[PDB]
Amino acid sequence: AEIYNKDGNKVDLYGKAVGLHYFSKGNGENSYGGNGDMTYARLGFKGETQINSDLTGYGQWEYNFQGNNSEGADAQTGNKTCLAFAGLKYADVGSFDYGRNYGVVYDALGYTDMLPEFGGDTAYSDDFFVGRVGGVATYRNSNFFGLVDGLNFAVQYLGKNERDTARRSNGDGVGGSISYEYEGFGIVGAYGAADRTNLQEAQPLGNGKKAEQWATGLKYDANNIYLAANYGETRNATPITNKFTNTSGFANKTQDVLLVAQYQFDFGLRPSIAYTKSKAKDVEGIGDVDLVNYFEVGATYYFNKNMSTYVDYIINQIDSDNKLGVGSDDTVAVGIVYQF
Amino acid sequence: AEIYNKDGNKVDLYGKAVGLHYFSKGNGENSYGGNGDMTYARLGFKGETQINSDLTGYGQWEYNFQGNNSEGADAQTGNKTCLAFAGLKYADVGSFDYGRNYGVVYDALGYTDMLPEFGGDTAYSDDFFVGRVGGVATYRNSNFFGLVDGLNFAVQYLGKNERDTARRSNGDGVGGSISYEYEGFGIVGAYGAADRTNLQEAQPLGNGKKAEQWATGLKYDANNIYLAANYGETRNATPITNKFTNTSGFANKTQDVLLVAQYQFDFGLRPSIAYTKSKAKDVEGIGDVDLVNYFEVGATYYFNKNMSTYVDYIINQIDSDNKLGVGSDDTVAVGIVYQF
Amino acid sequence: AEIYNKDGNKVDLYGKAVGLHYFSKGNGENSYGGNGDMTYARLGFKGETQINSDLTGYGQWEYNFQGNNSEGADAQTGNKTCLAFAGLKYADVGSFDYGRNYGVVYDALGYTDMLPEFGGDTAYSDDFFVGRVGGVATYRNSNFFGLVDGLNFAVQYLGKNERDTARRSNGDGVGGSISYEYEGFGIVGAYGAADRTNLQEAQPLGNGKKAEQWATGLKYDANNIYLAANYGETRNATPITNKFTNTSGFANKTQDVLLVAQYQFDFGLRPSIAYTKSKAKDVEGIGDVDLVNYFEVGATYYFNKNMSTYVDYIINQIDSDNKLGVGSDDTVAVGIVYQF
Repeated sequence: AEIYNKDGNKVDLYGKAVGLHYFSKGNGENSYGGNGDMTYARLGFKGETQINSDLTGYGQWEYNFQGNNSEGADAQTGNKTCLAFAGLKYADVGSFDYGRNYGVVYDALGYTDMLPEFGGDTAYSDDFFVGRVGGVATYRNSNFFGLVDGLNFAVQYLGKNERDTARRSNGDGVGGSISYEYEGFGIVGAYGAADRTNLQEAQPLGNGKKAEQWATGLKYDANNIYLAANYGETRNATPITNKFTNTSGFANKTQDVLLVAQYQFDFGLRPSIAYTKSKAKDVEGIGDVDLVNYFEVGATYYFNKNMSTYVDYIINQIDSDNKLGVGSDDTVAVGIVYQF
Repeated sequence: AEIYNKDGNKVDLYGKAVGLHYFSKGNGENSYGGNGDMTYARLGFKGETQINSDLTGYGQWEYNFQGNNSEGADAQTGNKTCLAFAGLKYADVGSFDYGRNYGVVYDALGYTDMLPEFGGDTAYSDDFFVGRVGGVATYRNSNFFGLVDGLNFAVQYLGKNERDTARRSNGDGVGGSISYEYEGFGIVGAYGAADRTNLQEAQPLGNGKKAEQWATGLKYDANNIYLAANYGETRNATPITNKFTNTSGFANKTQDVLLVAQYQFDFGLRPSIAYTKSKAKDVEGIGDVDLVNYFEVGATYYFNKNMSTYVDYIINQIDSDNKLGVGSDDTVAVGIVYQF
Repeated sequence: AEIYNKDGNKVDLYGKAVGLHYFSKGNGENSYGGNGDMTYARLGFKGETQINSDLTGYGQWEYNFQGNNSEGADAQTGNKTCLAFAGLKYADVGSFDYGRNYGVVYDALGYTDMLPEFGGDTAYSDDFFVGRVGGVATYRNSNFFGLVDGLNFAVQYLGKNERDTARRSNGDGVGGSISYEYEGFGIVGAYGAADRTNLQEAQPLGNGKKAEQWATGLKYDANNIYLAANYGETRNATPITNKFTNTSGFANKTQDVLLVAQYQFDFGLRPSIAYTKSKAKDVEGIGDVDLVNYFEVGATYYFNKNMSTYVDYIINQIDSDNKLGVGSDDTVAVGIVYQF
């Protein structure tokens, strides 16, 4: 909600309180999304100041407060800063920002990350260019310097992040994306390559000294209709765990497909149908193994712009004999969202 | 403070900075409330949107930021989300909300939780239905569907919470409350029963497979006078620790009494007199043992609605030979509160 | 940004998102400030209510959210409450506040804590009276009860803080400061002494049962010019670590000097030149050893009151043969700040 706007500076303080619950049989250990209370809340700010006609500065921070922990020792479980960056936009020259933000490849995966509760399975966090990462400098150009309506691109420089964990670490890398949007249609290509750290390399699964990820996307967004499709692949970048051996590392190779179809009724009901499948290839020891594979049926109902509720149903296609131990049960999510 | 209100959506951003200090002799280990700096702050939001004349959506999140930790390793000690839920209210049909909220039995104990700094000893956190708990779905009806002025009730469904700790865990359960308020008078009955988890059962103290708690309350609230009284009992629900043996679990049985009397002077001074006593019965090994037993004398002075200060004095009646090791010394709290 | 102001209560919600990066050769282990992403954000509130013409209540809380952590286990690294206190100001009698706040000696060191990114090396946290500490009651008088324009003083009572760490602990103590400001000129004297805890005393480095710190400051602040100088000393108060032996404790004695010179161009560029040197004396085993020693060249450019960017360059004068293992390499910080 825009709580401030004077002297060319507008601050938008936003947040949401999400009562959420997952239903999966068993202890949800073998299900797709787990089971039980998953209530959480968000608080963030978006600032933007007009330094003059052509120049605009801006910043953004968003935090995630888990609402399903006790007031005991576990209170902070899952709490984190999702985004934190500052930047400048200049006329038709482009924008530049630095901090914790979205890797460029997500310019592609963003297409199908529209399910009510699940979806976007491939957009992992602290996983190079696919989701939110720390220390990224991103330059974005829109309408090709104002010369070509609808043609945008971006280049991104990822700074090395040597964390205590191979999963949350990365070496230096560069990525870019080019997208074009013409009247309801949108197409995108995104790609990035980076150095893997010593620790990532010391891992049991995955072999290389460079991590790659690229995805293409296609969408039709108009007339209350939303259809979107993504296809991407990766090399030594996707994190995987052998539940049997308790081994971990990265998939040597993966091929990922994501399809989504939705319709927004004028009365507020937005049904959703989706399909996701991500399969790993050449996993040292297993061979080919599915990591994600399901159908999604779900719906969201918007009471207005501040209140909504939804049910998300995952019809897990993963089979019980999956070699990595990936869960095979279904999961149903019911949620009620207040937001401002 | 209501920082936003447009298009039927009002957001109230609230908070407080509490400079606080406890005075108890010794290392406060044997005193009632401990000793030293207890400064803290709160930040939360309350949102409410009018979806139409009869239907209102709302949400709320409140966080506790300890102000007595260092900027070192201990910085987060005591930090937690107190509340986090979203819900809908419909005409005279009732309200429904889900998330981390107050168990129904607190509809009763709320009566005497009015002391300046202490009090409300029996309203424990993550302790079934008495205080704040996670994953509760609560339905509330007011004025009996609009047919009976002053007659309200609630039913609450507690979802199983299997935490790493027996103290912060719970199985499924249901609770309800009925209250009636007629001109300054208010009376309430609240009750809830739930399943105890494997871990709670694996504990040394307390024996059963079901946890119960019920409390009744009576109050006179008018003419600057506030008198309130609670009486409740519990079975295998109250957490207790043998300080000698370092054993823990739940009291097989407890009988709890709470009395409070206060007066609000027109100039801002609100003196307080209270009495609390909670005794455990059949504790495996000890027999009967008091857990809480004191008199309270204290006062609050309101400079206005945003600023206040108070002194809370606990005249601990617990004796030095208390079998569980419960402290016997007094404690004095002085605080200065700014809030918005 | 003042987001609220009605009925004599104004709330100022403020914050900033800082995209930040350090450049130092090697793994920054041997450099002055380290190396890599240092992005962070702040959120805080400042409230002030007019209880009547002479009496004002107020409160303040400020939090630090690191933006360079992952969403994994390390998410909370560096997160902390910087300030949290409430207080009252009365006519010309003075103000009083309690909570986590700035020790009195910082009334002096504040003079030279003006560098773009570094500087203020001696103003440590949870280190008695020099930086932010918990549980301090502070009385401040301005203009000597209104009788002497420009003559102010303060007295501060530090409550014992017995933490799990010798570095973040302290016993009781008192401190004061007197400053005088006449037309662009400002001079200050600050001093405080306190008890060291058992644990601080059980440390390998530093010998005494009392901690002292005093600093004087002098400044010329006018006509776009800012020159400031500090000199202070300490006994058993400055925390130091022998990187070789991995030993720790406090410097028996230190002499600290800080000089700063800056100029604010009308177009927004504020160049900075500074010099800092802190040397420890009588360190058990080493003798005399520099702890901090460098020149600083840096600049900040203000686009407006909400947006800025800067480069801070430390020309480390510490030499590679420094006995404690203090780093000798340079560090360069580049940052882009959005704030409201």
